[PDB]
Amino acid sequence: RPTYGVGHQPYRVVVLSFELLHAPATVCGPKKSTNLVKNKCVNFNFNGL
Amino acid sequence: VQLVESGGGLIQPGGSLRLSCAASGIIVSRNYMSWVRQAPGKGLEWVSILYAGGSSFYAEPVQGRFTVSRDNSKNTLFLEMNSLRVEDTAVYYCARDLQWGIDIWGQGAMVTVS
Amino acid sequence: IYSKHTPINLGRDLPQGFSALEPLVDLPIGINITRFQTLLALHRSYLTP
Amino acid sequence: DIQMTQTPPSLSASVGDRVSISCRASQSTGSWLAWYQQKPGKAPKLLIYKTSSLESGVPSRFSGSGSGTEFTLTISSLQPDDVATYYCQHYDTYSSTFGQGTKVEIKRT
Repeated sequence: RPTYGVGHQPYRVVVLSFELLHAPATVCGPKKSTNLVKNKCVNFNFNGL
Repeated sequence: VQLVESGGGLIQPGGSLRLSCAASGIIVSRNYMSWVRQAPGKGLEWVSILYAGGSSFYAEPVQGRFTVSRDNSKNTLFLEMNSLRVEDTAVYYCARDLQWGIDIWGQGAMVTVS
Repeated sequence: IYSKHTPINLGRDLPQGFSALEPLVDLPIGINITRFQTLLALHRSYLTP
Repeated sequence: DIQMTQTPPSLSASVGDRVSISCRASQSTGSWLAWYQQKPGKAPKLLIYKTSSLESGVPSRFSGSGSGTEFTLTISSLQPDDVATYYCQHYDTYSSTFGQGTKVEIKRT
């Protein structure tokens, strides 16, 4: 029922479980990229390059 | 938390009762509550449990007869005994059930069916 | 597992020449195999019984 | 069904003495047994649950142990707060089964 106390109100619980083994990380989260400011002596790193 | 029960008295066989028990110090819609009767000269018998979600779980003998409920606004557990039997006489206690079990015991209401 | 396809002229068997083989999906499993076999399809004309 | 038996039904011991009481189930319950203390005219108080966990508030002198079929409560030293009846309850989400009760009294001449 939608008339519960906070202790028993329906809570959506998602257990995001991360896993490592002798395999490459087929799932990553590298969603942090700079922009492309060009033609200056700078530090570039093209995805590990 | 104090559980204060009322309605303890005499009732004819086959009659209807509504035992009450106010819970003080906690919100009834946030904890498990239970009805447990102790007959004179016997151990305890947990007869029913109402969850904080309104999910009523009755024992098979009391399934279809007794109605466990809670008034969150009044914060009071109620038990609607229906189709009473001779064996339904006992000191009936409202109680608070938890992960660990029954921690808060009501003072109890006597119930005599004869 | 890599890939290739040559538009080379038809002949009799593996001809001369060279062409390097490029990846398709780098499967991150690599479990050992003892026996290797080819899946063949029974060619038909879509009208035979 | 599942029936638990308590021994001794008639025990007279003195304050400071141990009170060794035994409650045995006919078959294995594993760990779902609880020790309670009830006085006449009073409701039982849960002394120990899971047969090895000291219930919060009950004196540590009570040492409940056991599994499966057999269980034993040991009052290391009796005290007047321990002069009461003792019950063992098989734990079940439903009605379950309770012990017959071991009434412990003050021994005297």
